[PDB]
Amino acid sequence: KEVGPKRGSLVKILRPESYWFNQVGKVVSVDQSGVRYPVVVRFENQNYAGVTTNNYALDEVVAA
Amino acid sequence: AHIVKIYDTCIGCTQCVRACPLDVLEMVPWDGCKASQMASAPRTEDCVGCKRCETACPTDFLSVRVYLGSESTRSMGLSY
Amino acid sequence: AWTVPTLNPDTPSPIFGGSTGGLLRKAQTEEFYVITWEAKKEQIFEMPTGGAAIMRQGPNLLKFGKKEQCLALTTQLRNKFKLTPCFYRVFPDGKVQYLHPADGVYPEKVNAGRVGANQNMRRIGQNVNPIKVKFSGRMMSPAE
Amino acid sequence: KKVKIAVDRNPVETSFEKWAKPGHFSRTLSKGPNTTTWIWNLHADAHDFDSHTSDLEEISRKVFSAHFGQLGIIFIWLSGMYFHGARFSNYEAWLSDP
Amino acid sequence: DIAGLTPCSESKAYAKLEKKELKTLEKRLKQYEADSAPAVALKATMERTKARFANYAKAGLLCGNDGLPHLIADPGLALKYGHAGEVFIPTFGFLYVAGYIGYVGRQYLIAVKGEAKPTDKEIIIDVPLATKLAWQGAGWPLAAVQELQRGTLLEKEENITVSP
Amino acid sequence: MKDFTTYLSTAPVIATIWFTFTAGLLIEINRYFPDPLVFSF
Ligand code: CLA
Ligand code: CLA
Ligand SMILES: CC1=C(/C=C/C(C)=C/C=C/C(C)=C\C=C\C=C(C)\C=C\C=C(C)\C=C\C2=C(C)CCCC2(C)C)C(C)(C)CCC1
Ligand code: SF4
Ligand code: SF4
Repeated sequence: KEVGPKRGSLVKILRPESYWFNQVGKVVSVDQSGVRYPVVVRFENQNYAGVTTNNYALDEVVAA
Repeated sequence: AHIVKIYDTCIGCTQCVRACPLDVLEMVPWDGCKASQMASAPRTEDCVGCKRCETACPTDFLSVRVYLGSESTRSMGLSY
Repeated sequence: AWTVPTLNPDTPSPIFGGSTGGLLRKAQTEEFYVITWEAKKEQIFEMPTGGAAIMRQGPNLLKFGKKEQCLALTTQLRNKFKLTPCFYRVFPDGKVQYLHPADGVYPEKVNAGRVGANQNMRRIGQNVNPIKVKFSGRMMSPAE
Repeated sequence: KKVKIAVDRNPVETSFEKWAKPGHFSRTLSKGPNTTTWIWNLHADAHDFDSHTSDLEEISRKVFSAHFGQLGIIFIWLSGMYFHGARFSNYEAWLSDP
Repeated sequence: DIAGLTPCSESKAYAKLEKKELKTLEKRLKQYEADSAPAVALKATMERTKARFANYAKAGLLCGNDGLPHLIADPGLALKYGHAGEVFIPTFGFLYVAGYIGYVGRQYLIAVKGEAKPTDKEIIIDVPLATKLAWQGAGWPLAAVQELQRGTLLEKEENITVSP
Repeated sequence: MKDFTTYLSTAPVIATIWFTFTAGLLIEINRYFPDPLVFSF
């Protein structure tokens, strides 16, 4: 089926080395292929490089 | 000889290769991304470690990564 | 089709009256790196060792003492002027080594046949702790 | 006459609309803050007129009217010292016994 | 006389230093006519000075070996001996105003996050909103301790960490 | 002049109005209350 959350849901990042750990953002798209890190999340909190988006895996990512 | 090791969080946007002022980095096929490419460092003998690669990686907690090792006459950037 | 071009030193230099920022005694002992390109028209580029040299039509041969001094020359020869250079590495025993388009294609674009060295099939946040890599002969990063 | 007066009539509308949007001079600043480095880069890049635009005419008009701003502040500064020389001083008494 | 001290109305180096200052003002006063504003100013300085010594002795401030008003910052030695106005009254007169500025600035930040882009309204302060929270925050300890009882003051472990 | 009142509502302009408010309030109090070292009645 369509793995990952829906197209524009809110989400919580659980990657402990990411800059947005324990922090809430919006999924923008989930790539439906054998990519290791499909889930693309956009934030309002920009990082130290000014990059507001990142790819995450299916398991580092929890709803609400 | 500096230690440059990159990781699977690469997305293959090849901004590290274009930013490398010493041709340390090049782009190898790899299926774990949409752009079908992942970097590689076959020329870490020539690296100075100026870290222009990881100023340019977009991914959070940078995919390319430079470890400052033991410095030869090419790593210290010497014309002499 | 492409493989490993050689060099003749017969090819003319750019017209440059010489700077004090050029080679040093390292060129006579360790190594010095020569750079070639094919210019369409006569125009004026900047030397990475300070100043300005004019390129002439056909091949152009120039020599430096660092690798960044050659690649910071091709960076303004490829982006500004859309030329295709390549620089080599000359040792004082006459040996020469081909460096920058090392498989023909420039390293920003995939060649599909170059080998992926120095990679980790794991995430940077999944390194081991330094207590595990302690007493590894020499001092050693946990990313190995 | 190669040496001649040459101006342009009304290049910029006199309007407070751009005072509402700080960082309007630069592309990198006009999208608002997300970081306290925005408000330091606002004051750092403020008079870097060569970095706002590429047009040398637009740079030149900016440094020509900014010089009236520096001269206009010097004329306030001089007029302060004559005023503080007038109403709060002893210049009347100083001339008799200097 | 609490900790080797003495009342400033009772010590003499205090009164000696008062007479030291008024001596310096009067020998400065002597250079001017009695109508002149450089002498009107100095006699107004003295009447601010002499009332200042009268008011410090009125409050029962403690002098010591140097004849200066020493403060007692301990309740139980200020409540017992009548000196809560030195420290113990302004330690709550401050902490009313301090947490007031904290609470108004808190409520302005909480009530700006539910917007389009809240970073714009930290440059451009919503003055009809900010003054509205400024006036109505005057009972902030009455509002904070009610927020303290819920669990809405402290955000939970949604907070950001590195490697616990 | 709505855009002009946005400028009056920026961060440094409200800072330089409110600091003239708060200093100017404490200046007038320290005029009409000369030298308050201790809280009297
Ligand atoms: C943190 C250190 C510290 C501390 C504790 C003090 C403490 C004090 N200083 Mg000092 N000072 C300091 C640092 C400090 N200072 C520094 C760093 C400097 C150098 C800049 C000075 C320079 C200085 C000078 C030059 C003087 C003092 C004075 C004073 C006294 C304050 C008198 C006063 O203004 O009462 C203020 C009284 C109030 C009642 C203020 C309360 C505010 C309002 C009224 C309450 C709100 C009411 C209402 C609800 C609001 C209305 C708004 C409306 C919209 C509703 C007090 C002992 C003065 C003094 O007398 O010395 C002893 C004095 O002359 N200080
Ligand atoms: C004719 C005088 C003049 C003029 C027109 C300029 C013009 C310029 N300079 Mg320049 N400069 C000057 C003299 C001048 N400079 C002098 C005398 C020095 C040596 C000190 C420099 C050193 C200098 C450097 C190092 C740089 C510039 C830069 C710039 C550009 C942008 C400046 C800007 O936006 O800052 C806006 C204004 C400020 C941020 C204010 C700075 C705050 C100052 C440092 C605090 C001091 C104020 C006061 C003296 C202290 C008391 C205040 C009180 C409240 C405590 C602009 C082209 C910059 C540039 O081109 O970037 C690429 C840059 O990096 N200049
Ligand atoms: C009596 C006195 C004293 C003593 C004191 C003491 C001893 C104290 C203790 C204290 C303590 C032991 C404390 C603790 C604390 C804790 C905590 C934890 C806190 C917290 C706080 C908070 C949390 C707040 C918050 C807020 C709000 C809510 C409002 C405002 C703003 C803000 C946000 C900040 C002395 C002599 C010195 C002086 C005088 C007075
Ligand atoms: S790191 Fe950033 S730049 Fe280097 S390859 Fe991976 S993605 Fe492209
Ligand atoms: S380390 Fe310095 S040289 Fe080696 S790649 Fe990164 S940037 Fe280029």
